[PDB]
Amino acid sequence: AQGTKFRISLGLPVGAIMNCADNSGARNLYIIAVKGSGSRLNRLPAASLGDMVMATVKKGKPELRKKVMPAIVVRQAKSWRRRDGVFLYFEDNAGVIANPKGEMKGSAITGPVGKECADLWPRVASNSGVVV
Amino acid sequence: QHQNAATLLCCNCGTPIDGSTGLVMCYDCIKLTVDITQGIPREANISFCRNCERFLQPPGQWIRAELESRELLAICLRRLKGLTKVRLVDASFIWTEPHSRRIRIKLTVQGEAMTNTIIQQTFEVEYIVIAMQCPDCARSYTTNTWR
Amino acid sequence: ELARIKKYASVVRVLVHTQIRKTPLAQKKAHLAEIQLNGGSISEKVDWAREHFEKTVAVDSVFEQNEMIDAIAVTKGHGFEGVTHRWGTKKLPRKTHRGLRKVACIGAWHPAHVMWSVARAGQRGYHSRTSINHKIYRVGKGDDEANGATSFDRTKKTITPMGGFVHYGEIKNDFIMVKGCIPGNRKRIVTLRKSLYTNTSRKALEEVSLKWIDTASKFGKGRFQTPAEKHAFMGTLKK
Amino acid sequence: MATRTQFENSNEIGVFSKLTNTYCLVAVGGSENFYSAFEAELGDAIPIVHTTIAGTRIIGRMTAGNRRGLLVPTQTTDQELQHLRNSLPDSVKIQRVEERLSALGNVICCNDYVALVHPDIDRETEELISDVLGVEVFRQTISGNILVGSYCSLSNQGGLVHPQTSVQDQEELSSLLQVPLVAGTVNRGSSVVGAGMVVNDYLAVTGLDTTAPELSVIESIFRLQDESISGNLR
Amino acid sequence: SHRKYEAPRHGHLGFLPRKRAASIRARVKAFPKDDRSKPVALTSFLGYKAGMTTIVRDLDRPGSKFHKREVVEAVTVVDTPPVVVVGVVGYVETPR
Amino acid sequence: IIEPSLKALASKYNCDKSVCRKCYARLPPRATNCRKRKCGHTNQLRPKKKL
Amino acid sequence: MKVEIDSFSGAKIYPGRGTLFVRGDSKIFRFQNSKSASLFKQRKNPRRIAWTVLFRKHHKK
Amino acid sequence: SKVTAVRCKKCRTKLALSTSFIAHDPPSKESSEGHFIKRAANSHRIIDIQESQANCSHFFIEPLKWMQPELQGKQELEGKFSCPGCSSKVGGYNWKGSRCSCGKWVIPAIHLQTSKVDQFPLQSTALP
Repeated sequence: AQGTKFRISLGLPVGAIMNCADNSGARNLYIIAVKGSGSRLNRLPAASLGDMVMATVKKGKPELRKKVMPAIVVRQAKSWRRRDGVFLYFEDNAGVIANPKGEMKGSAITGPVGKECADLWPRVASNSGVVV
Repeated sequence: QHQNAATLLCCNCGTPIDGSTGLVMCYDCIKLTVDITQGIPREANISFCRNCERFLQPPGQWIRAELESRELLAICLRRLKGLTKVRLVDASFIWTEPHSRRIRIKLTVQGEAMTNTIIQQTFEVEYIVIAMQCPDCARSYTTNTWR
Repeated sequence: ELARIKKYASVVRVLVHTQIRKTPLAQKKAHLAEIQLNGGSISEKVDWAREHFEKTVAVDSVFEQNEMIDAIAVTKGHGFEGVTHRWGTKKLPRKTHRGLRKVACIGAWHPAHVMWSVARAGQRGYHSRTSINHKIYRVGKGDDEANGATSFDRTKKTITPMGGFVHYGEIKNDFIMVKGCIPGNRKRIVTLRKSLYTNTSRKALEEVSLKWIDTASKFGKGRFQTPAEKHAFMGTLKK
Repeated sequence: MATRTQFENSNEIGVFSKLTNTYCLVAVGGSENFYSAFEAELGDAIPIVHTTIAGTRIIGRMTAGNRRGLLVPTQTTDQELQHLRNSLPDSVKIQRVEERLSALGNVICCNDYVALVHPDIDRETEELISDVLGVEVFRQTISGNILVGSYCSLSNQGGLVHPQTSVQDQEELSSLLQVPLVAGTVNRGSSVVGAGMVVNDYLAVTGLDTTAPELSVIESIFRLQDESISGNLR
Repeated sequence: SHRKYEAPRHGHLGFLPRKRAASIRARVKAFPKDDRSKPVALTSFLGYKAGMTTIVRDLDRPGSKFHKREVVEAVTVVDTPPVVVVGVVGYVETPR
Repeated sequence: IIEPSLKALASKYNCDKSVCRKCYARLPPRATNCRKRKCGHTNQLRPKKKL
Repeated sequence: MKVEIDSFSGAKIYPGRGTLFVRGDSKIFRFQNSKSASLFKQRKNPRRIAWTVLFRKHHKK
Repeated sequence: SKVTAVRCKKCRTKLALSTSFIAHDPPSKESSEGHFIKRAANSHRIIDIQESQANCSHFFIEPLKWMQPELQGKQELEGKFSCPGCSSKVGGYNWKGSRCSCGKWVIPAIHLQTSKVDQFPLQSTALP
């Protein structure tokens, strides 16, 4: 379900509590796995900017909690290399929640969204106010 | 000031429905489309003994076989469905064959899909039944029977 | 003796050597090597080498731009290194008595010999490696002040950075500029070989034209490209 | 009139294209099946430009423009900027805009006459939009959303808006925009109605998964609909 | 007992032994295949590696996402003085 | 569209065969034993299933 | 090829050099090296650091 | 009612009007025609029983004016045709059968699948 993305550095292992970017009621998301990750003995699977992860709500509305639902990383604090040359990194991690088809439940996203996340997912680029 | 009875036509029905937060698409134009099962597997395994003829509950137990009203109870805990969205609706089994090692069960779920849509669907699961030993009743072949 | 080679002698190599005096190394000793010819009709190969005794061979005649070549040299050495950084094996936990940067089980009981396949500490580095498929970007001549220039840059500079390359010096000769790393460290004698097979796929046939060459100082955190424009930024100084 | 197509396998077209009355923009990474949908039905009346904005393929969300002008964000390189000066005619004017809210498609909802922008936009931009596009600029939000680009498709005839929208807010918008407004869905029930489709007077292209009653609502408010080749020869 | 968790091997077995090379000049094991219809030229060359520097070029690769885009990339500069020939040597073929 | 004179030309190579019960090979329809060695040249043949 | 200026002090940034920083209110900060990138995190004021171009523009050097 | 038109999706062409439509509306519901039967090779052996669908997913119309070159040029016993501007599999012609998805039978007829074509009213707009 995921299109082609150039490799960027892995900055969110399993267990990372990242912020929640949209206004769907949640406050933070707890990454438990990454769609399309690999397999190695004692290696933790990790997420990057633009990956689809499975994530649970630890704080927010009581309707959303205690169930697993997929989500999309939109910001990242670990620096990655763009092909034009500059190394960039945001201030904090963030994630919006979505269905497994990729459509977003949220209405609008606060703060900026990474550019390589906007090209990879169409519905994220609709809700995005600021793209980098 | 023009055409402002605007609508919410349901998808692929034509019927105008509530323009607020509600369901989506006619409640029957959604009833054929959504799949509330989506995670329940189509296959599981049951172990039993060929010398005891007694079914195994997965932790350690050995609840016996009546194939009615007590064997149906142990067989839905193994169903891997979760208590998430069924809570139950109705369950029955199919006759197919005595000596073929497959038991077919069919069940209805009565789950929830949207914010306010309760919906019931049904499907059938086929359990391959694997034969092994009762350690309590493989002990009798060792002459250390009494203890 | 050459008529002995014309009659017999299926293949013909040619003994060449580098010119070390045109190079900022402190070594005065030349390096000698064999190179096989791949012309035709080996009575003609030896007539080529007959005419080129004590004659120079340039670089641009052999290699051309946008060509896939190989790189053959001796790896950087590191001396006697341990089993973790030599093979990439796992470190033991913290609680281990007498060492944690090791390999725990050398092997089973049987066979009662240490197998040849297990990881063990020894020499790391200074090996011979052949790396393939490195693409030539630029074949620059020596007698030109525009080695660093580009059609999109249009500034007169050589590819020697401000203050020279670290540990090497001044490139005031012919050079080859090839993509990505080469096995072997700086100052090392490096052989460049043509590709053994004709490559096609998409990446060999691509032609490149540069935008810009980086000539800032490699000796650390350099921020100016040429010293002609360092003086225009900072202006008049005391000295 | 009411065509449907899709980019690579995505139904939504308004992310990937920008259609006005005088020009058209498309992303470069397309098949021949997507470009033939525009070129056959537009012909050579308006120029169709394969382009990218800020190194991306989301040019329907990064740009905003109409008959007279086109606005590009800050991260658009001057190679992509000098390219658009040549392919588009001399009547359009292109000007780069310094923003914090970079995505100009989600921010600006505009047509030939009346523009709606994001409510958090500054005074320096609003003086520039009325200069380049030549449009009076009104700061207004669809009932529950601050992004007016993805949730309101606008044209010279009418406009399709967000489906979960109260009636008295549509009536205040319709007095302001001076066009009749219908709430509805597109693409088998996607609430994003600005990015699901593109629209001008002669053409309105939507996704392939748009059902049959949804296509009737779109063509009716925009009034693009209006035959001797059919007949019986038995 | 078996291994209880499968995991791929550490290291590569076709690069043994890791011993020091015989000399700082590594030998060319195999030269490319001759084609006798073509004229006479050399097949390898000698040089001295100097350092690395950064480059920028316009990538031309259709069907990619960075098409006609500037990419920074790492290159090496090998100092390559002109090489002078001093002798020739001919090889006959044996069964050995 | 298939022109059933050409279908009877095609069914001789694909349909009109036989199948060994033990080794599942594809055998000619008038054959008596399997030509393979792994099944021991058995005589348990069946007609290949028609459509 | 564009040469961007340092956000902190004054320096020219050739392509493939230094880092970039997007603050949470969507403002882009460029840095030539880790010197001015680490002094930015200390909340130091570049109008009072002596080696910056922003200082020497102020006190008329 | 009013007159309607069946316009092609992605071709935007009126393929068929009203004054057409051999609609055949009721199925049979009995066990020989209302059900889909899959036989075997020998001795009328029935291996599968399928229930018919709800609504008839074809359109059974007259051979029309634009269908004339495809039906004269290389006339055959079975095949298909297209929109006149997109060359997609729109609907096939069959001189055999192909009942409806829902089932009756028809005639040698011109079936037109209700997927990738839709039905518009040729009269004025709905005006909700």
